Amino acid sequence: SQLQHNIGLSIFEPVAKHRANRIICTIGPSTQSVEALKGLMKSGMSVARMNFSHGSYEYHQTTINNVRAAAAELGLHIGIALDTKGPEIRTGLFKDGEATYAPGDTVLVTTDPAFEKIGTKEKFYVDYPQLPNVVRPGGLIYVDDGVLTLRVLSKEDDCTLKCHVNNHHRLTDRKGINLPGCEVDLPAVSEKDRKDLQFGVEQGVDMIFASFIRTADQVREVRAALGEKGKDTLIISKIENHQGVQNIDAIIEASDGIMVARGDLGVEIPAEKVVVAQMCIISKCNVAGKPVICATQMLESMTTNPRPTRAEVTDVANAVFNGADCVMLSGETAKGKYPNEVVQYMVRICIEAQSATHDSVMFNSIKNLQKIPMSPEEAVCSSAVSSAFEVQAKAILVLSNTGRSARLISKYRPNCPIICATTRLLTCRQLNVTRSVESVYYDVDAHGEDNDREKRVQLGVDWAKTKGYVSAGDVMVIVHADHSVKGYPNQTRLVRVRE
Amino acid sequence: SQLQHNIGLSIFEPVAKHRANRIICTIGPSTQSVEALKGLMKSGMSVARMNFSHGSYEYHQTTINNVRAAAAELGLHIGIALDTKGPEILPAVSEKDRKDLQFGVEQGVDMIFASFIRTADQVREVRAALGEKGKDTLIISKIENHQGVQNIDAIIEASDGIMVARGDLGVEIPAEKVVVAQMCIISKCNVAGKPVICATQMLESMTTNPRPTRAEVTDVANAVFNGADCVMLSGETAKGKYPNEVVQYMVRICIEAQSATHDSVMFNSIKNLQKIPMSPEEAVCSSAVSSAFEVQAKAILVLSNTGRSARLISKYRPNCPIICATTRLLTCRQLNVTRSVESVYYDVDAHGEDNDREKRVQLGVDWAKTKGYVSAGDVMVIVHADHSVKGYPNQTRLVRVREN
Amino acid sequence: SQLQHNIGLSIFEPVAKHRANRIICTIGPSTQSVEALKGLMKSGMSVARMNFSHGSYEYHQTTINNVRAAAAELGLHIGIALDTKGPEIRTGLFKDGEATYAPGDTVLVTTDPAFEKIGTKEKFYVDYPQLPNVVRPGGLIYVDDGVLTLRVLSKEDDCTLKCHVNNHHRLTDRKGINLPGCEVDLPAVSEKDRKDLQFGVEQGVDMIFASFIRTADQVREVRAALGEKGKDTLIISKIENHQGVQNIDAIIEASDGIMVARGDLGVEIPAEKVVVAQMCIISKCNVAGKPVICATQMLESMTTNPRPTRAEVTDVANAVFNGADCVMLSGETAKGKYPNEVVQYMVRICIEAQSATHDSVMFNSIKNLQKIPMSPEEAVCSSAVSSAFEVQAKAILVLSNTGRSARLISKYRPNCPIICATTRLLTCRQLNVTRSVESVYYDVDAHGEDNDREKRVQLGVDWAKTKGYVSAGDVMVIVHADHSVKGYPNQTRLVRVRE
Amino acid sequence: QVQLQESGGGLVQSGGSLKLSCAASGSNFSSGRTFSTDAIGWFRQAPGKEREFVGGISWNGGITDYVDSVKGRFTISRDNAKNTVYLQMNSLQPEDTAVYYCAGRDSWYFSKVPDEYRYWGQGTQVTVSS
Repeated sequence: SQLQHNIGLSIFEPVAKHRANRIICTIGPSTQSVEALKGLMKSGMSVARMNFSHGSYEYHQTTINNVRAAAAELGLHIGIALDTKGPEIRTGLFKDGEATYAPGDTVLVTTDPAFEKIGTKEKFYVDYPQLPNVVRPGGLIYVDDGVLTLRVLSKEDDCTLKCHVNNHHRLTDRKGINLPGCEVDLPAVSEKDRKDLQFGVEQGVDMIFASFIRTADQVREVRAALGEKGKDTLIISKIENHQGVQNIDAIIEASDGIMVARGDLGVEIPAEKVVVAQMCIISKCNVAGKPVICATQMLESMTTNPRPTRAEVTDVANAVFNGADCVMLSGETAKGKYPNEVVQYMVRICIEAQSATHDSVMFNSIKNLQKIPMSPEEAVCSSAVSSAFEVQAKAILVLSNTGRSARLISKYRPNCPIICATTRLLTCRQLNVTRSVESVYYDVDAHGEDNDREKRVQLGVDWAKTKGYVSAGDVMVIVHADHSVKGYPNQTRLVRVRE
Repeated sequence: SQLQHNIGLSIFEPVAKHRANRIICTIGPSTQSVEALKGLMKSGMSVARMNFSHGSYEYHQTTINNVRAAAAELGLHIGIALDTKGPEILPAVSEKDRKDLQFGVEQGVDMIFASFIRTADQVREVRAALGEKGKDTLIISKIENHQGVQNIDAIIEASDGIMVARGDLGVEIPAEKVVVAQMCIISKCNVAGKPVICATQMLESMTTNPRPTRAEVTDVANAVFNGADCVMLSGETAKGKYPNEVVQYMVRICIEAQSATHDSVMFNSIKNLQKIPMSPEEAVCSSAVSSAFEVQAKAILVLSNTGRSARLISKYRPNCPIICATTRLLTCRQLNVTRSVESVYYDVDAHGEDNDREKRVQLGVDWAKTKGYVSAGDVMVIVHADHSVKGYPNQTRLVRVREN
Repeated sequence: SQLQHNIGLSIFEPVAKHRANRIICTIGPSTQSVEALKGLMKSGMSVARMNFSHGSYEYHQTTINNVRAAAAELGLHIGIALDTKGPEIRTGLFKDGEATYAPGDTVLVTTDPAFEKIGTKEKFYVDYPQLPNVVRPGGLIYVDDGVLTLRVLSKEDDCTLKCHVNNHHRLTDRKGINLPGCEVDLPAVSEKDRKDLQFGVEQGVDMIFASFIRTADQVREVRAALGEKGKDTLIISKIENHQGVQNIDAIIEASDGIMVARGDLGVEIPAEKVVVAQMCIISKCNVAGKPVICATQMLESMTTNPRPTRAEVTDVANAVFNGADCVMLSGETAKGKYPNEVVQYMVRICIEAQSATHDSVMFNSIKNLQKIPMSPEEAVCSSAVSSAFEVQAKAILVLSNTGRSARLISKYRPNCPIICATTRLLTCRQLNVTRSVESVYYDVDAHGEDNDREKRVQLGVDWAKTKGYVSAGDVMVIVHADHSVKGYPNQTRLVRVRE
Repeated sequence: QVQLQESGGGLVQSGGSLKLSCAASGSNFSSGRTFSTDAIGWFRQAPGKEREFVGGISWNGGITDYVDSVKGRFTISRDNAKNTVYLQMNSLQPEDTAVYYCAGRDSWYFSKVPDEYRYWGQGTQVTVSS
């Protein structure tokens, strides 16, 4: 029980856990150089997030090139992720970067591209061209996360409106518009979104963070847009409004993973609720054995200060305790004065929470929900984690070429590293968002074919021995596919490391 | 299992649970008025904290009289706590502390928040300072540095309660460590069956803004999940611009976390940690809570005079409110710091001695009826002592409430 | 839970279990014919018992040769057991087959090797030679099974004793006598025992039912008595006196299996306790993973009637519920009017009681006795049984050359058949005495070397297909050794039968 | 993972004073620990002996401890911005002659037990002649 565990914790004993959780880092001005990326990889990064709501294909090509380079230098396999800009009534490019609005003021809200950047305290641009036809005089316009509300007074012109400012606010370039009445009927993928996705498939990204996903049909649209040239890239649905919470079950089934965008959620739902919502979404994800990621608002203040607030640290630790596979930084590492240090703090938080969690509880919980009879595949992975606990194995080594098996093992949440020996680099890259997992590449072309699965097993055990997981006389658990399975691993082996 | 509970939570269902966690409020300029005190009380406060690091004896005498008055008007038993100054910027009881502690004892405070507690010897020095006139007042030891965490077990046996000053802890030890220390200390207290409170850095930004940050909110929720009996406000209610809204915010968070926690995990954990010949006291208490679960009782009425029983039933964390029918008013006030308890007072002088133990029971059932907990047809667990036993509860009755 | 199982039982539903307990038949006048034996085998015999208490090497040679011929005809592997006569006082032989005594008579008991076949109401022979020197006047000499008591009155010659009969009981022939008096200095293996053991070894028996086992050192003496030629033969210690129960822990450790002789036991200890001793012994054997057999007093009334009594049936049923591996028939099959019929009843009782047992209780109870960190060997076997339960496997197929693994899997008591593919016919025959196992033989010489361990797996799957156990679509659990180590199986796969 | 680099030993007069310095590079990337996360101890090994606790300082400097022999004479402080630990030694006496090490523990809190430290400086000779 957690209780017994908790009463046994000591602040004074060093911790000893090999970090299970994974860290996603957004790239931008502070971290786009190759030396920066190398320090980010050394100091814990598993996925590099390219945030397409800003920047040109040139800026993002630089990131892709630079990360592949730093990785190579380091001999790692780093995931690259594309975060879509997404359907969003947006507005920005303010003349001098900014405009301040006082209550009682009147302001022009235009859909003319001539003011698209010359947006002043009197006239600014809103990206939706149907706004004059959808908002009538009287209703409001929520600008910058419901912080700055405007009351429509008149349809001043064909594509401009004269509005009444409720509360003072400092509006910076490109802040989201959140029209309270719906019937906006927003799509799954803007025309920019689509183009960007082809750029991504064309450059070889490993996962899409699709933004503002509300229904399952839209995840399907994202898939369609990725095409067959990228039928294998992960789609990670970004849950950021109440619709996505509402349809979380359909969405989870149509996605490869989930991202809980807490600060976006926070504009429509109260904070005490957002807490609950995170517990439900992460746990559903756990049960589905899909990756789930906590994003918005993590060590926010560490963008400018050398240390976060305790409140923020507990916030991260909660995400871990709650079940999250990954934590993502967004601007802590993009524009921040302490990129590496914040990554290393995330590493310390992850290990502390991991050491602070009863190792068996999740295994037992997940196992009790499993309907019986289990499939063979399910049973193989379940009982591999169970055998691990029972013999006190120090590593599970799964040979998988797609990564399915390693994800199913990680769902059962063992208390040891999972090592995946794969023949595909894309699988190394994509496994970076699955808890406990580390991959190991067997270039078949440059070696045998390993039909007897033996040099791949050696590759795995060699990795575990050199990375401190396992020693002479330790037991390990080998999960792989037999000679005779259409697909999937169905064999397991309990081996002892030999001197 | 918590996992199964989580996967069926919904952000859209109104939540229906009676708040089991207790809020402590610090009093200052924004809240010393009797009207303002009444507002705190209506908006969920159960104990008033006096910070003896600032303010004169006259100033706190003012707060004591004002809380007693506003409480009297609302018909509530609010506790009063005296937060010691401590040897601040080494001994345990500063001379100032001694005079402050006797002032509190003479003026009838319910508990001491002993500052900078490092060894169990120091909490016993505090108990000595309290004297016989304060023999029965709660000593709540404030853990605010590494010796406090190192010696937490001795400090827990010697104290009545423990308070985690997480901001104070964060000066010597790193934040991730404070996270772990909080879980350790809360649960050590949970097992010990003694109240534990979380103190600093709570909704601090609400001191000046009308809503806090989401990180702050999960920090409070995470205290509740961690097992804490009470949360404490500090500047939020003393200097703050929104004292009433922040207490209400604490109430909403407490309820949501409570409804998100799995009802049986605590009970099963605490019970399985017990040794196999249980003592009859412990047995009656656990089995009452157990019986409450098995029969889905909506209330547990316990007849304690000292409140011992109420603390023990609380340790097993039942699903429903615990109504304590007591005859000592100081117990009404001290019980505001234990989770899920709500005291009803029976004046033994003004009403005939309830030798039968039967009018107190009725009093309790009527309280539960009006509050809204129990309705005709519902079951309740009644726990008291028999005509002849040695000063502790030993019998338990199961009652179906009837139209009356 | 058994309660929950019990209240769901129906007497009108046909049972559909595969018989897991095993039946040992002793061979005698009604069954020694090759045709009789084939009928016992078809009827469900797994081991043929030879009571070496009676019979010549020519007779037992004949039994041996006939059972091999009958098995060869039916394509079976039947185990042969040799039950020792043991260090047990015997009562010569009596002329005209019988002789009766009345209390108040005087009868001579001589040890003069003469009169061994004469044997009259007036003077008879006994096995012990120093009987005149040990039992002194007044001593109580109990014959048959304590049924008769005699009091030693006279000294007579160096060879003979005059005793007062305190009875009313008719003797049958070459009965045993168990005299309570001490200074008996009981041997472990008599000269007759030793030569009988060699005959068995030289003729190739599969197992010894060692008689009257009291201490562990006796079991070692028996082992010694079998030379290098007999190191592979199982010794099953027959527990038949109070000392047997006294030392059961040492004797279990030293033996390959235990036989609970309840009649023999009932002569020295009260029935009520025999019941308890049976529970104790059987369960300790289950936890040790060694076979235990219940032997005397089984369906004794069926030697001459075509129906057993209900209490007799429940006695058998109780042994199975208790945890017994095998039940053993004695006179019922040796000198009885209904040999095939009583074996078929044993088959029916086994199936009924196995089907009324709760599938999972024994697996759980044994698994919770296990100290945690389990050995890999133990982990592999227990985990294969839990896998079988979770996937609702219809068969476990283990590839074991000595059978150690098959016994370890059986110890965890799965609910489906266990098929053991061996390269050793001695193993096929010796596994006949463990619950739920069935052997399939791979002739290394006839076919390949099955280095891959593939032909054998096919042999096993094929078998379970023809046997009626599995159909295309069902799941099977396969346990074997990898091709990098030897000694014990450490590898497991879950396979769906295809056809 | 983290490496320590000592400087500052020598010869000094009875009653004089020296300043030992230890500079830190590197990280235990596995754990996310750096000099600024780790408590630091100072130990000394006098000729022929084992190696004894002198003083210790927690990660952020908020806690220090000293053996009685050096209390009032020695001062441990640290500058996390410069990745450096200092051991200031005043009123040095012949009994302080020894080789002196800094060591780093993977804990925010220090120990007096040498085996509980994870990385060491390579040691410097301090000789007090009167």
